[PDB]
Amino acid sequence: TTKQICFADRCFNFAFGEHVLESVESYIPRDEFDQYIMISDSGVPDSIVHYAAEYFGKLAPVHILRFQGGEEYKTLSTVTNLQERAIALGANRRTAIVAVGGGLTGNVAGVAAGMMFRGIALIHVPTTFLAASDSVLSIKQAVNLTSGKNLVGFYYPPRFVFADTRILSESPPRQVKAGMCELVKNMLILENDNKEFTEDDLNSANVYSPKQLETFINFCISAKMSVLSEDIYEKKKGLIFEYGHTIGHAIELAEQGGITHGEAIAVGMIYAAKIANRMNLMPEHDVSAHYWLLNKIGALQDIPLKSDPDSIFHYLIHDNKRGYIKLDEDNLGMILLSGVGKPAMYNQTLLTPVRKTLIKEVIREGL
Amino acid sequence: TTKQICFADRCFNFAFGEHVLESVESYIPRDEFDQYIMISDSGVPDSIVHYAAEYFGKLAPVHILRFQGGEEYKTLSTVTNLQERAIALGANRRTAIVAVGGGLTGNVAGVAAGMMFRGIALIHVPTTFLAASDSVLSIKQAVNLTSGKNLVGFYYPPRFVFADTRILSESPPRQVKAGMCELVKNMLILENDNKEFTEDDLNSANVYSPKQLETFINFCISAKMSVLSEDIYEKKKGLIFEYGHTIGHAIELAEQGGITHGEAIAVGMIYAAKIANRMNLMPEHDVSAHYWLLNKIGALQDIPLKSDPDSIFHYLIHDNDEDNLGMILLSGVGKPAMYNQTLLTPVRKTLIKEVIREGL
Ligand SMILES: NC(=O)c1ccc[n+]([C@@H]2O[C@H](COP(=O)([O-])OP(=O)(O)OC[C@H]3O[C@@H](n4cnc5c(N)ncnc54)[C@@H](O)[C@@H]3O)[C@@H](O)[C@H]2O)c1
Ligand SMILES: NC(=O)c1ccc[n+]([C@@H]2O[C@H](COP(=O)([O-])OP(=O)(O)OC[C@H]3O[C@@H](n4cnc5c(N)ncnc54)[C@H](O)[C@@H]3O)[C@@H](O)[C@H]2O)c1
Ligand SMILES: O=P(O)(O)OC[C@H]1C[C@@H](O)[C@H](O)[C@@H](O)[C@@H]1O
Ligand SMILES: C=C1C[C@@H](O)[C@H](O)[C@@H](O)[C@@H]1O
Ligand SMILES: O=S([O-])[O-]
Ligand SMILES: O=S([O-])[O-]
Ligand SMILES: [Co+2]
Ligand SMILES: [Co+2]
Repeated sequence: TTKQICFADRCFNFAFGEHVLESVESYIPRDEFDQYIMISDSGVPDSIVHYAAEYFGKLAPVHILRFQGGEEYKTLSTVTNLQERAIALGANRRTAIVAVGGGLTGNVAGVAAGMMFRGIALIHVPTTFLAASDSVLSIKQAVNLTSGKNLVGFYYPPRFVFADTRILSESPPRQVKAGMCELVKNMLILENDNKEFTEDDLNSANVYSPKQLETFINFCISAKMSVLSEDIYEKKKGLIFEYGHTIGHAIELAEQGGITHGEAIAVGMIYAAKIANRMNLMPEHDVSAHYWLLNKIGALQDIPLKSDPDSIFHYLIHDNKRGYIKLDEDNLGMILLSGVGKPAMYNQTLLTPVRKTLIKEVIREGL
Repeated sequence: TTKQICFADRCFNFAFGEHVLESVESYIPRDEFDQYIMISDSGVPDSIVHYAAEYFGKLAPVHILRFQGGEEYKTLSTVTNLQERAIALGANRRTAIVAVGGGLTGNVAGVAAGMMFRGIALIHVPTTFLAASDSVLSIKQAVNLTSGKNLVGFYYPPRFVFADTRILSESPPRQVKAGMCELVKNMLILENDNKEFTEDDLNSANVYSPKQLETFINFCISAKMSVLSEDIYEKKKGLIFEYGHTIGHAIELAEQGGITHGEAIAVGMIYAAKIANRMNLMPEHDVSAHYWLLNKIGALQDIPLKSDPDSIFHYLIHDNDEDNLGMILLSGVGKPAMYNQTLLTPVRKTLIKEVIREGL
């Protein structure tokens, strides 16, 4: 399957299916690019990297560039070293950067590619379900400073995306689960019949076929791009993709790598639902709909939540990776819903002011 | 004097005149920014930096960040250090970065600003005539890699530009000359029968009044923006502003700091003219016209072609088919030579080499 993705007038083909890469030659013009610089963080399996390199190798010479994985090395310094090594390989304006990995590699490679010669071709090969169904459906690129996550970056589209659903289907279930959390976020925030699966197709093991993941990817493409095609910077209606993220991101920091992003977000959406209900915005049945879908993917079942309430609050009021978290002394802005499919508006924005009372309460009581 | 500059849909006011910073409260609202991080490389006279801090302070807290100047330190690593320090000072989405310096400070602060929170306000206070009349009239931002110049960057527009013509009138004459070379380049590449100055107004000592510099800046705004307003990435008709730069960049490298960028460009334009002549595009008179105008500004005076042709040609072939290199050429003054729907004309490497050998 091939979908045409467009962020305003910046379009790319997102091909996804089994052995898409062995069909790369059908998607990229024979002499589009004179060289492939393949970029992959050190945690990506070598078998995926070497496999991708052999197929890109049918079009033009490929070089493989690894770098040290982990959020500690997701920095402009890692980017510079990759750009230097690329130039030392003879990279030029006709080179494409092929990012082979999850979202960490996507971001690092996207910052590299968006700056080299003021911007060269970026091709995504997402190897995690979260990268394939969420993070490559965003043109934000960012890396970390010592004082914060994703503090430096910009907006930069790819030229191509290839998601191999056989690779995704063999990925770790805890990682599939993480991207399934964001998929269930998409189900709760936006009205849909434009999905070719039901809640019956969700399972709590997070083990899916290549074809089921293909169908999930298609739904995420439709869902996200229905909003981001027009809101490319994710500053308006695109705030909706931050449902569950306000508290979720703080919990994610507090747990210091103990929980996945998707798990933190799943918990963050449960909190948002309870808050919207405690504010009279959302009926109880809609809150129960959050628990019902999240349990279907086994989201809340695991979840080694080890941090204290005060540490979660600390991370929340000291956070800068989104603008306008703390409105005034008493209130944080949150993306809340009046119901499944129904974002709550406040003053022509998706940020509803929420009293710190309710936030501390839901955090302390947990699940 | 204020001109609205528009890169497509991204506009800013460019204010320029004497003691222009004294009137800052007339351009930027009070509410607008919570804070000003004023960045300047170590080579910028401290008096200018403190002077600018003083007037921005009338609006909001200003913190000054200095960084080691020079092309060797114009890197992403300097940018990161500047960003981290700005974060340590409480920089946020409502902070403006104020770049006080020449094109080097502009580019370093430009990249810094373009990346923080994925883009905060950039404010230029250009203190060299080159920056005021050329580099601030481009949304190109870039820094260096080990392997070469300006290899990493992006396009990012500023929110305001303030050029104090008094400061510029007192900058070193060799620095003024460098920006006058790009002005001459504008004269040579665009047709304009309605300039507010003539060739008689150009001098070789490169000493001008504040008002004369304001007139040159205005000329440069009209000239570049007549093309760049539409061609924002400088990839189409905006390639014209690279006239003299193909051999220029390489001369500038070969000389190792010994000549300015305008001087290198000046020489690169003469070689481009000779080239277009040997290729039957340019009459001999237009070639002399290049020499004539550049000698008006003393462009060829402090020039040491301390270099052999071979050093120049090597940097040229290492600069990012096999017998040709593309050049912007002209058929005559004000007359860009088109080739196959583009401003890039293939030129034989062996021809380039022989013109360089022959010299001025
Ligand atoms: N990347 C681009 O598209 C682009 C375009 C134009 C310029 N630039 C960069 O700018 C540099 C050249 O620009 P420039 O001529 O403005 O010089 P510059 O910024 O390199 O300045 C040269 C020297 O002037 C000092 N200086 C600044 N203001 C002064 C003043 N008022 N009086 C005395 N000294 C002063 C220093 O900062 C410095 O030691 C190059 O590195 C060039 O790449 C880049
Ligand atoms: N661009 C955006 O809008 C955007 C969106 C969401 C997330 N992100 C970024 O993505 C990162 C998280 O992304 P992620 O969840 O994809 O994980 P990740 O990139 O952090 O990868 C997680 C781990 O899985 C490895 N890995 C990758 N593919 C694998 C596979 N098939 N099998 C086994 N291991 C594999 C990695 O090397 C790694 O150690 C963060 O840096 C985040 O901010 C960016
Ligand atoms: O950083 P680059 O791509 O080398 O571009 C710089 C040029 C950009 C252009 O707008 C200006 O007219 C030129 O003098 C200037 O040298
Ligand atoms: C920050 C983002 C960008 C947005 O596009 C995604 O849905 C989110 O899940 C992701 O965390
Ligand atoms: O976490 S959210 O729903 O603002
Ligand atoms: O130097 S230019 O004329 O390509
Ligand atoms: Co998320
Ligand atoms: Co120039």
